[PDB]
Amino acid sequence: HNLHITEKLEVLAKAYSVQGDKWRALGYAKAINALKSFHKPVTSYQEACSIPGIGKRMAEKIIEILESGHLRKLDHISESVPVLELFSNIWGAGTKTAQMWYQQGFRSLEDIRSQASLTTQQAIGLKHYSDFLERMPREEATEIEQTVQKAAQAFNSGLLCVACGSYRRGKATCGDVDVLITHPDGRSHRGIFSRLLDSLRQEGFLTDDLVKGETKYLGVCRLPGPGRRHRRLDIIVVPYSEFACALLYFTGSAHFNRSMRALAKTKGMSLSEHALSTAVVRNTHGAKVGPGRVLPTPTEKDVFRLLGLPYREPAERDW
DNA sequence: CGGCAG
DNA sequence: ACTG
DNA sequence: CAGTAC
DNA sequence: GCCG
Ligand SMILES: Cc1cn([C@H]2C[C@H](O)[C@@H](COP(=O)(O)OP(=O)(O)OP(=O)(O)O)O2)c(=O)[nH]c1=O
Ligand SMILES: [Ca+2]
Ligand SMILES: [Ca+2]
Ligand code: NA
Ligand code: NA
Repeated sequence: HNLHITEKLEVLAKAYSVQGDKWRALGYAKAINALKSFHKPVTSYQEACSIPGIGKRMAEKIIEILESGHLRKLDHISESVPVLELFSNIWGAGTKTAQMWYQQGFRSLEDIRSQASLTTQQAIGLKHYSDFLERMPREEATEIEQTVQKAAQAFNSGLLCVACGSYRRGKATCGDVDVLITHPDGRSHRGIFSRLLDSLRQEGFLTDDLVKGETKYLGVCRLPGPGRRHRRLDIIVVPYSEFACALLYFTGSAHFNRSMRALAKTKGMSLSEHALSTAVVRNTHGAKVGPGRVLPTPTEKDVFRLLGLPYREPAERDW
């Protein structure tokens, strides 16, 4: 659509993200998306200024791209950015870890493997560096969800297991599998992890653990047989009282969740993976000094409704 | 000025 | 929400 | 807590 | 980076 611009802008956006300038990177991100929501190639500097999320600086840069044919700033990106991206693509390693590794002289994953002090999570991330960067076919994601469900419904047939994330949004490929487990009885979800995970371990399905919380588990799995890659797996067990808000959170997308939660804030409300709250007292820094009333949200439609929004099917949330 | 989801 |  | 991830 |  406007790929003549976005391509060059995405490079600068990633340059900012890996370097730790999150908000400026966030600004570039929102502009990139907007430039993807336009239908007519931007033709004037004031045409860009008309686009939401595009300002004078961004408008000017896009003007430079049209007449000049390229963005000059792209040529002053630090030489460190490719290395910082390489390092930050290790699961468990962020900008702060990547910059420190660079300051310490590390420039390759061979350096990291041989010299860097890695956390347990990071050592698992490095081991699966190539696999965690690969997406998977929807069909494989189905096999993985079913594998978790059968293991869960074996020790309690009432458990409800739902694959969320990009899968539920109907995407052709999934970066990783996101499973939401609950129980309609309101109490039978408690303490299932210990046995659910052990069942999944004894089979060989679960290969590594990254996070093991009371409510969330994040780890690595590999389906049986030949030609299989290691895949990232997220499991969240929640009380039935929050099933709707959790399903909405875990279905996403991430930018959809952030926009909704921002809307709730304007309307004096707060939306979380746990509940949609009202009468939310907030302070100067847009900060919640006091919580309010949990609003009844038995279904996803209730959240949309309580927020004054038309219901959006999961596939309509892929922002 | 300062938030940008929780 | 987790981790250390 | 800071860092990281979802 | 944008925007109220
Ligand atoms: C990463 C992220 C996810 N989420 C929510 C919405 C996501 O759909 C859900 C799962 O996270 P992800 O699995 O990271 O996102 P995704 O499944 O939609 O895309 P992908 O195919 O690459 O896996 O968690 C947030 O609310 N905020 C975030 O920053
Ligand atoms: Ca996912
Ligand atoms: Ca995930
Ligand atoms: Na990382
Ligand atoms: Na070295």
